[PDB]
Amino acid sequence: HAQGTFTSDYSKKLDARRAQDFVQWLMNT
Ligand SMILES: *C(=O)CC[C@H](NC(=O)CC[C@H](NC(=O)CCCCCCCCCCCCCCC)C(=O)O)C(=O)O
Repeated sequence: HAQGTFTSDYSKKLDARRAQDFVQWLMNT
């Protein structure tokens, strides 16, 4: 895999889009 959770920027586009709370994405769900 390549979650790209990181390079999701140089690959998809922007990363800080979720600001950073993304960490909660797979935690508070
Ligand atoms: C902008 O939104 C880009 C287009 C679109 N974006 C999204 O889907 C939003 C996030 C984006 N895509 C992902 O969700 C893909 C991430 C991989 C799936 C998650 C697996 C679990 C992650 C576990 C993290 C463990 C930490 C390891 C250390 C790095 C993105 O990835 O940013 C898009 O096309 O996806």
